[PDB]
Amino acid sequence: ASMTARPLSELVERGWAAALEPVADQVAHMGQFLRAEIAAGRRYLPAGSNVLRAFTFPFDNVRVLIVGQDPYPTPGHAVGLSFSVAPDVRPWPRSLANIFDEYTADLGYPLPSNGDLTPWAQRGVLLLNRVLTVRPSNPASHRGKGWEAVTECAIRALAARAAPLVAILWGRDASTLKPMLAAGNCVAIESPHPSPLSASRGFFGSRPFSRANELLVGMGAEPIDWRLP
Ligand SMILES: O=c1[nH]cc(F)c(=O)[nH]1
Ligand SMILES: [Cl-]
Repeated sequence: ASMTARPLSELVERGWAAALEPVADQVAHMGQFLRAEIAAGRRYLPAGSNVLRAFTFPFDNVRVLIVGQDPYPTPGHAVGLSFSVAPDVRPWPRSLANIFDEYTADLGYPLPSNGDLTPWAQRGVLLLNRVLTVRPSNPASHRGKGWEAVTECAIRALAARAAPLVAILWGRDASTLKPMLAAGNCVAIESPHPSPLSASRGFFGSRPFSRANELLVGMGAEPIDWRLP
């Protein structure tokens, strides 16, 4: 359960545990960081058992990578899959409402029934953030505290697989992963982040879902079924 106390082989899916071996010590250090935050009287999100949740879906099955900045800052929202919320959450966070507006515009599907993105994760979409924890109410508060090396390692490992990869990089912090995607089996879509602060700079109209599927087909891979219930 605890990333200070237990190894990657217990915390994440088998392929991910091997993929993340270069950062095994760093993940334990992040567990120590979180312990120190609590000792100091600061909290973090998502819940400890969810921090590495994106790495519990199989590494070998990832076809598309979505990367945001850091988890939702409001207690009760972040679940360890970027942008997702529990199926009983309403209203939707503003960034997610914006994502879903673009989803309907791009794909023509009706608005989803809820904000649970687990179907995407179950269909080969990795829902990552550049940084995997945040202090409540304080976006970007864990920037530069050691998660970047972990998520860098994850992207490098995905990019090294003998497989096509499409990355969707939402926002500035996600965009720092672009250099690691240089190899010919990988292609990146970059746009402004879907938060209200930046969505009108190019997130709306970006059509990332249909573009990712055109890219997958062009590499000989199966497209994602993006349809949410
Ligand atoms: O960049 C992000 N913003 C909001 C989120 F919930 C998330 O996971 N990532
Ligand atoms: Cl706090």
